[PDB]
Amino acid sequence: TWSYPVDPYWMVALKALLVVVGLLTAFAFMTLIERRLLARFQVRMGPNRVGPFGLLQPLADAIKSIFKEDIVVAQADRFLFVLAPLISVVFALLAFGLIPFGPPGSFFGYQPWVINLDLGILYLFAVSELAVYGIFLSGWASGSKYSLLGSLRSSASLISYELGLGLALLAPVLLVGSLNLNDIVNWQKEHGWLFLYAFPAFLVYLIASMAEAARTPFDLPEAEQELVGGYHTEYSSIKWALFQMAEYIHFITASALIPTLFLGGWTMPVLEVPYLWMFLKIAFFLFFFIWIRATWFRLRYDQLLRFGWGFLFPLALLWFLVTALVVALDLPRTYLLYLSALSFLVLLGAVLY
Amino acid sequence: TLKALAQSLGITLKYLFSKPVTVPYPDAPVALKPRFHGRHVLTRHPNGLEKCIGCSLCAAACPAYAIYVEPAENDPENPVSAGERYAKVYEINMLRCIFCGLCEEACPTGAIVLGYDFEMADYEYSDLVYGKEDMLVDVVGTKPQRREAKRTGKPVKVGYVVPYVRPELEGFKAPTEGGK
Amino acid sequence: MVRVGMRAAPRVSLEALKAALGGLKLSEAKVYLITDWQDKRDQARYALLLHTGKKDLLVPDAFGPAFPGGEEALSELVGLLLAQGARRFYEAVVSPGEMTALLDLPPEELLKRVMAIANPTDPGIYL
Amino acid sequence: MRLERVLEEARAKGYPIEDNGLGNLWVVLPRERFKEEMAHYKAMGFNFLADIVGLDYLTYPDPRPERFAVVYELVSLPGWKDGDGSRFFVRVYVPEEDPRLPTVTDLWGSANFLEREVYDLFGIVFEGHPDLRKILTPEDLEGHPLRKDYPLGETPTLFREGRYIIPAEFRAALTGKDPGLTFYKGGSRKGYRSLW
Amino acid sequence: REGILFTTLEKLVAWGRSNSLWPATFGLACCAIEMMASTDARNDLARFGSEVFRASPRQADVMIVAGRLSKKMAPVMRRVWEQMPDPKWVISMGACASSGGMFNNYAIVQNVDSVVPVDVYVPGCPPRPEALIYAVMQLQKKVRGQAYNERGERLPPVAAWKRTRG
Amino acid sequence: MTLNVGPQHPSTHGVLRLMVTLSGEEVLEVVPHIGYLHTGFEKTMEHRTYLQNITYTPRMDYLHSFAHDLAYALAVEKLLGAVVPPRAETIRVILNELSRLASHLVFLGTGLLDLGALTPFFYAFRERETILDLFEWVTGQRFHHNYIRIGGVKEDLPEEFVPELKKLLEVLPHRIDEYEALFAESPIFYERARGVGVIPPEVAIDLGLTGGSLRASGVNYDVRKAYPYSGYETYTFDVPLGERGDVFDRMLVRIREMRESVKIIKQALERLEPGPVRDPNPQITPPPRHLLETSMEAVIYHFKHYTEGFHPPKGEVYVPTESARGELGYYIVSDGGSMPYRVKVRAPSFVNLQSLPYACKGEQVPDMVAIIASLDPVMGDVDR
Ligand code: SF4
Ligand code: SF4
Ligand code: SF4
Repeated sequence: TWSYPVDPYWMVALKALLVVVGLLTAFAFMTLIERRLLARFQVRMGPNRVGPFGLLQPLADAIKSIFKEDIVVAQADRFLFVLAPLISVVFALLAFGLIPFGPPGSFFGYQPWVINLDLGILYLFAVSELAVYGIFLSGWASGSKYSLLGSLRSSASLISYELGLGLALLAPVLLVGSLNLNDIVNWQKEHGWLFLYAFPAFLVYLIASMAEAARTPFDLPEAEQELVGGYHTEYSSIKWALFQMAEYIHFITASALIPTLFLGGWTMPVLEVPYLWMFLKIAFFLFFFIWIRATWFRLRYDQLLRFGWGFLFPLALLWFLVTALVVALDLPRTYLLYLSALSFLVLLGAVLY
Repeated sequence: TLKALAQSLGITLKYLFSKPVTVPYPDAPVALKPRFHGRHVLTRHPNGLEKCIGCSLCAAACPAYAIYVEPAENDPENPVSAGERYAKVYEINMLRCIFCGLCEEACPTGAIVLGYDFEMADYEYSDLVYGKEDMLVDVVGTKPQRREAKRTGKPVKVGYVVPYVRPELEGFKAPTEGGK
Repeated sequence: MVRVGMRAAPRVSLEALKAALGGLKLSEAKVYLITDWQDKRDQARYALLLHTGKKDLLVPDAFGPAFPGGEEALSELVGLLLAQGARRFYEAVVSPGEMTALLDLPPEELLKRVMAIANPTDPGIYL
Repeated sequence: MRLERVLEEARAKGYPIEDNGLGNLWVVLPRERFKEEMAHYKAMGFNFLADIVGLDYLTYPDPRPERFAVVYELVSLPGWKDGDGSRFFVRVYVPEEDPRLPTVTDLWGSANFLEREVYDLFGIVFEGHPDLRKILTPEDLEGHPLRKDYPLGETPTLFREGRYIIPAEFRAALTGKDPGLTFYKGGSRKGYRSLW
Repeated sequence: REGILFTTLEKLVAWGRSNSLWPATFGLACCAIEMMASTDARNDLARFGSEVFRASPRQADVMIVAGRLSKKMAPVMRRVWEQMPDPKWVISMGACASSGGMFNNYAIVQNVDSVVPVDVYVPGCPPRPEALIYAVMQLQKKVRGQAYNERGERLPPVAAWKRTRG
Repeated sequence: MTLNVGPQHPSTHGVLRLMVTLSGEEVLEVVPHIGYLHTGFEKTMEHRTYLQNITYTPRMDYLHSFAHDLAYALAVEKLLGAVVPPRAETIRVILNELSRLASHLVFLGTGLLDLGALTPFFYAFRERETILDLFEWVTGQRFHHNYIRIGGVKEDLPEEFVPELKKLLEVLPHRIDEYEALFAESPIFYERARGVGVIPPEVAIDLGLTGGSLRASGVNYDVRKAYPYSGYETYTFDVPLGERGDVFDRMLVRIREMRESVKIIKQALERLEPGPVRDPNPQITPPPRHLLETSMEAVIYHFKHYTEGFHPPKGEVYVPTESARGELGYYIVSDGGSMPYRVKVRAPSFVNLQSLPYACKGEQVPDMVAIIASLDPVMGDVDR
């Protein structure tokens, strides 16, 4: 935050409360849209009911959510049972204010973002780790080792790919040279759409987000049809609601971060509109991701570990070292564009054998 | 075969943009075939005489023995059947009934014939024993349907349409293919 | 197999069963509350056949709300059986005529038939 | 081809050979010779053991040697190494008071479950089995359901006002020993078969 | 607080619970296939609020007994009912479950209402998918306080609310 | 970890309990525990008329029922010598292959959904809906259809049945080819199923694994070919096979089986000529409904046939057929009475299940669900 002002503390609290309730409404209506999009995928049609567009069905769902006998299971830790959903939700909500939805002052006067920390990706990384914390802790506290093992699979996989996220994020820091998102977005304003330079690492970022329960390990697990998952299966009324809420906020957080980091965070070459382009790119990534949700199989967490550990992460660090040589020697900025275009042609031509 | 992931996505997309195939029950009437196995009906001759001579053959052909047929003796002045016998008490336990069609097959007077109504979900066991005056062709609807039409004031809307009624269902009034 | 209690005297049947049950632990016992007409419990009558595996106990048709003081007696009875540690409760639906003669069949046939026809039941319907 | 050799091997030792004109064959081995003979039967090339079907003949109209009778079904798959396709049954009578019979688990693993089932449904214990554990009936169920001395245990069907049905006294069907509602049964209702 | 104690709030939450019916199938027999068919692209119980399908019982309010209930399963299914959150409903699907059906024998429970409190009965064999929808709409209006029997009585919103579990 | 995979959970279709002896991520051994669906067809059939039992026969295997219908009908026919019209046999093979298509659709749908993607369940099942409507035309029922009879089929086909069949027969080849294009060129499914589910034919035979997963192990044994019963001898037939028994070869063999069933349906439809519908033997057929008001013997025979039934001779019989889960047959012991003395069922799903601890031996823990869905069990057949 070198060139950007600071809103008053009361204004920060106001924006925070607004972002949180907006994330609430957003995840409710995105549950609706995912239901209907999966429906359209499998030629059945969704709930033309309580809406018309269904937009009153989440109200009924929330009305069920409370009054649903929030139960404290025996053989469970009295404190962690209630505490773990709070952890998972608290450390899921935040890390979304940093995402710039417009140039400075475009919040009708004060600030598009909530906080614009000098070290942003590290804050994202830490609060992403604390989600896995909540996951495997709730798994333990449940007092059911069946669900515990699912919590352990979840934690292992999420942790491995969460490690890969660091090497994924290394590459653009060399070019932009700052750990604040606004400098990175402005660099994509000037030179243009960082993924053109770093498409491969972008990939290992994208797939990394698939491992964060988004989909296609899909042996996260959910309690269904496999070794039951952790962090649920013992919570009934509101805590289960908090688990699902935090998981979906994490999904949408990745769907929002992917364009912010590599592609064009709003900052368009054309029409330069603050919010609409970012929300539309969120919509694009969300639709492609639901396409993945519907259209692809599971991974069984063994091949998932193999693919993440042996393939994604060495590739990400190789690209990081390449970019580091190029940046420290600063020879062109063109070389990275050429190399990423060539690498994409490579990883593309090998498909249609 | 990395191409197969993209092919799978492509086919899910083609089918995404193809909207139609589904039927929105109860807003759209389900198309039922004429030979469908539904709620029993008792048919009457054109004279108006009942066809059931209370011969308890429909109950024997029941693999659950779910049909109770108490017979009785016709009154010549104002008869109910064509012969000398009728069905004083004719009950079917819908919770015992398995909907074969063997009772329609064994009826020699064509009295018992399966219909088309399937909307007979109700709340109480003792309310799922359908009676004679709950199955006569002259009746319009199922038990909860008629009860809701009375406690509601709105006539019964059946959740089905058929291309026609079979000849075996002479008298049974039903929505026919769009003639109405 | 012993027979205690008397027909259509709920309190007599219940007090006699109180006396005869004693300190018998029912952890592995089988409780058979025999009745007719599955649905209508407001007028129901009940016999009882308790099969410990080592010896059996028979109570004739004196329980259920069908008799004055019968509903509270069946509630007390099922509560007692649950207190003594029973988990397996059963209900057999017999024809009215079967209820009478089945207590007069030899013990082997009565017990075999009841065990073969019994349905698992939730004591909550009798409490 | 091997079935003809089975018949020729059995007939020499005095084994009855049962045949209906429908294409089904029985070779009844005594219990002594049962185990070794059927071991040889596997050795004769019987890959596949189809069934273990136990039968309780308590209410059968005609008398039989023993109450229980267990029938094994031996086959040789035509599509395997050298497949003939010869399939036939072996019946072995088991007394009411001697529900013993050696297992063919060691011979075929197929009888692992199958034999267990007959111990559940009949009182027949198969000696030498890895685990003879009740398969189908509940652990607390007392007796063996498919033997004729075990009730079917029906419940009355329910109606409006005291009208009830006890199906056993409602059946117009007859059994083999059931005399019927007239003084006698002859003709078609003593057994009926059309002459193609 | 049980969805009660205010004239507006109880109608509101009845609305919510009715359109928020979360069916938890306990697939037993050929009834269960006709329930799974009530999810395909001709007739989906995926509109009224029944899209999501949580296999866990800690998470669903409607329990649909779809099939014959054999005695060896009677306690297990039973415990799933005891291990459910309290605002829960139970539907008995089909003939074998509702009554003893044609299998009037030693093996099958002759009414599943023995082990679990049944809300609605739905005859048929199998009950047509549209009939199962009819029963879930029946249960919808039942939890709204909109359901009456043949004898004139109004049926309480939740069965399994009136029983001394033990 | 002696892990208790309970019944129905986690989402183990076909209510069944599993004791997975398990250390780590492998599978030491799965001990199956069944019986939660024991209803007693073999016992209840001893107290029901021969005609009444045709209402009990489809309910065991509720997915492929017409094979049970055929097996029971053929066994009783052979037992009392009925004469099947040719059109009855043609229609019987039509309905048999059609219900086989519907059974296979459900098997592959449940398998893909159980582990993998949820989408491909609907499309296949959608086609199943179409098929179901056909039965409603002729039987008035979705399944559990009572259409077969001792002589043949109950009554003749409506005019509107065949054109709908032709509609479905023309849309189906592209559809099955689409499922096969999605699956056979397995992008991720290959690294999931090609290795798993070992089926060495020696032990598969030692345990009696007959149900179509034996030919996935390279054993060419089909009851329709080895023991022609209902005129399958009169059809051009290709028998799919697998190289090494795994889940991939199993699923692909069953898809090719669906195409082979569609081809058999076309072949039978072409050779269809009008005629009678069942064996008129008055001891086996009730008199036609029109002369119930003209002839005394008709009234007596209609009454008697539908109350008492007929009494087949004293004897035992058995007939083999090939259902979607293997060799199927009824060992019927008749005592000369209206109701069979005993009906024993060779449940192909019963002997098919002895090979699970072997199949899922050493495999992964998540794959234990796929290896079970891939075995195609119908627990209505096992518990029985
Ligand atoms: S359709 Fe119903 S009443 Fe008629 S014979 Fe069948 S089960 Fe019995
Ligand atoms: S419905 Fe028909 S078969 Fe039944 S008693 Fe009446 S006349 Fe006889
Ligand atoms: S009622 Fe009919 S469809 Fe349902 S489980 Fe019983 S036999 Fe199957």
